[PDB]
Amino acid sequence: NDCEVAFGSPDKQILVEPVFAQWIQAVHGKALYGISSLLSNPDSIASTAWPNHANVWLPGWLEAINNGTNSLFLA
Amino acid sequence: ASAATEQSPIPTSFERWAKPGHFDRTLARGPKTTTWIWNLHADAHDFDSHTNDLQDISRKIFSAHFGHLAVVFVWLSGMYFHGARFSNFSSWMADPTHIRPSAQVVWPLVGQDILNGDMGGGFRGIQITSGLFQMWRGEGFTNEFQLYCTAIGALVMAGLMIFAGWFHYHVRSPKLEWFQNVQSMLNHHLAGLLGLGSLGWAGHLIHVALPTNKLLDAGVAPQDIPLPHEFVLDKALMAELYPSFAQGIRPFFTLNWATYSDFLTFNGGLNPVTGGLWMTDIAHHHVAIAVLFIFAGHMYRTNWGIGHSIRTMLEDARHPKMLPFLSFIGPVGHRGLFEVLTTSWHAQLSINLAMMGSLSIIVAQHMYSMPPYPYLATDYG
Ligand code: CLA
Ligand code: CLA
Ligand SMILES: CC1=C(/C=C/C(C)=C/C=C/C(C)=C/C=C/C=C(C)/C=C/C=C(C)/C=C/C2=C(C)CCCC2(C)C)C(C)(C)CCC1
Ligand SMILES: CC1=C(/C=C/C(C)=C/C=CC(/C)=C/C=C/C=C(C)/C=C\C=C(C)\C=C\C2=C(C)CCCC2(C)C)C(C)(C)CCC1
Ligand SMILES: CCCCCCCCCCCCO[C@@H]1O[C@H](CO)[C@@H](O[C@H]2O[C@H](CO)[C@@H](O)[C@H](O)[C@H]2O)[C@H](O)[C@H]1O
Repeated sequence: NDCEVAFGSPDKQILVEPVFAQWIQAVHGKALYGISSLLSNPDSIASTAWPNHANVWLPGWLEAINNGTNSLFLA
Repeated sequence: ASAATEQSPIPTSFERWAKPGHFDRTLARGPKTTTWIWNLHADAHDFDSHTNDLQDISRKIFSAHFGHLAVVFVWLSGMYFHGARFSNFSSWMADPTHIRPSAQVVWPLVGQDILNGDMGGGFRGIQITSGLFQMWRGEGFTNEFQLYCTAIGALVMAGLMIFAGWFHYHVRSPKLEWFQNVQSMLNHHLAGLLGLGSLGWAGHLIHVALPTNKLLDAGVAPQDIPLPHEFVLDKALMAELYPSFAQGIRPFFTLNWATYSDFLTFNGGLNPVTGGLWMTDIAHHHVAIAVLFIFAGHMYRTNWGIGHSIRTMLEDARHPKMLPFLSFIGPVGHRGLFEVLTTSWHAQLSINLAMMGSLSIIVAQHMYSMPPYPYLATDYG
């Protein structure tokens, strides 16, 4: 990447995305990426707690993780 | 044969190349671990450990010196060839204030030709900071063909230097009595290497460099300048530039030296046009130090009675023959030091490395403040 940027080619850098950690960011309810995973999926088994519906933490926690101004699960 | 000092053995064999560690007795054992690989290059040149005779070591050192000179001539050939093929020397010769010296172009490979910067004049290359262009301008070069000729001459000298090192070891190597002739060596190096070398360079300056630089400072274009041999050939052209060349080499023998005071100047400043030292003042310097070094080369007794013996001068520098406050060095003084310095190569190398490094530092401190080449001080890189 140094030799590409120095030789005037920032586009030829090898940029590998952290897709596993981006997906773990998505399984907590981060809509920053296009991954409708567990808590990112609003009517999922994990989000709803189907028999119980007692996750009373879910709306408050997704108000904070989607809030892109705190440090909780940075992009 | 001419001095009856050679007849060296060590026949040029090829088989002795596929047996690394042949020089050391434990290095030619059989590797075993990896430390042997690193030990091979840790004392490869240490000829003192290999054998025990001083004469064989001296012969090896002499031929190694020749091979080193060959390597340096190959490097010089490469620098002159780079200035003669991959350089903007002619462009810089035209405008040496707006053109950036460059003697290296990069091949168009991966991202790689970005290092070829615009050097002025449409030349896409790398800006060299070695001072080769400023040196060639002061020596008298105007076109690249002269640089190519110098490159070919240096390559020929390199081949000649690798033949002199093979002939002075594998054919006719000197005896140890020849190496221990420090009187003769000092006489010749002081009078023939330094003295005659600076005398020959003063001749070059007076007949090639001073003409070319005078016309260059006047304003003449580099290929409008006559070639150096015309400056040597006809004295009318050279007397247009200097009016002291009309009396030829007559005022020198009749000791009328102030006649020559227009190309042997003693100004002592910087040329306002170029920025370098006064070229006439440089030529006068080389004439004076040639006369000094040649005269210094007649100091040591060699085969004719007159001279000094360094052994006598060393052995007499001792109490009570010293200055009274310098008399703390005792009644032996420097008595055993002539036998230290004529039997130890390491003692000589220690002194010569100290003086060579100190002199390189002196060179560094004298060439920023007295810039000795044209358009050198303004190229700050
Ligand atoms: C016909 C060519 C030829 C042949 C067949 C020999 C053969 C021999 N020479 Mg030699 N020699 C030659 C030319 C030759 N020489 C020339 C032209 C010189 C002048 C420099 C010498 C000066 C010389 C000395 C002083 C000595 C010999 C010795 C020897 C003998 C031992 C070989 C050895 O040490 O392994 C070495 C195998 C090598 C491949 C050596 C390679 C090193 C060379 C110089 C290249 C290194 C330069 C390097 C490339 C510079 C750039 C560095 C780079 C990293 C940037 C051997 C029989 C030695 C001896 O008698 O042993 C007891 C001895 O001390 N020679
Ligand atoms: C005192 C000696 C002395 C000085 C001051 C100079 C100075 C100069 N020479 Mg040089 N030269 C000399 C001796 C000297 N030369 C000898 C003995 C020879 C023959 C081997 C040459 C052959 C020569 C050539 C081929 C060229 C020059 C050129 C030049 C100019 C370029 C800059 C330079 O070399 O760095 C400055 C040097 C020094 C600061 C120290 C010089 C080192 C000498 C060898 C030490 C002599 C010891 C002596 C006792 C001096 C006292 C100690 C002192 C170091 C304090 C410059 C004005 C170049 C030019 O183009 O001219 C315009 C050029 O191409 N000279
Ligand atoms: C740069 C170079 C080069 C070149 C070089 C050259 C070119 C050379 C030379 C040269 C020379 C170097 C020349 C010279 C000379 C000389 C001299 C040194 C002289 C002298 C003299 C004298 C001393 C005189 C004497 C006398 C007198 C005194 C008087 C009378 C007469 C008589 C004669 C006797 C080469 C290429 C190699 C390589 C690279 C570098
Ligand atoms: C510093 C240095 C360098 C440089 C060097 C040089 C440049 C040099 C040199 C040198 C020189 C500069 C030299 C010289 C020489 C000369 C001589 C040695 C001579 C002589 C003589 C003679 C022999 C002559 C003879 C004659 C004739 C020819 C004939 C007639 C007569 C008469 C006598 C004249 C380098 C960088 C590379 C490297 C580092 C170090
Ligand atoms: C001095 C003795 C102390 C012994 C203490 C032992 C620990 C006691 C553990 C108490 C655990 C309470 O955990 C139990 O969690 C459920 C999860 O639905 C709570 O249920 C909650 O969920 C709903 C969502 O539907 C909320 O709207 C509501 O506020 C609440 O009812 C129960 O009200 C509580 O009974």
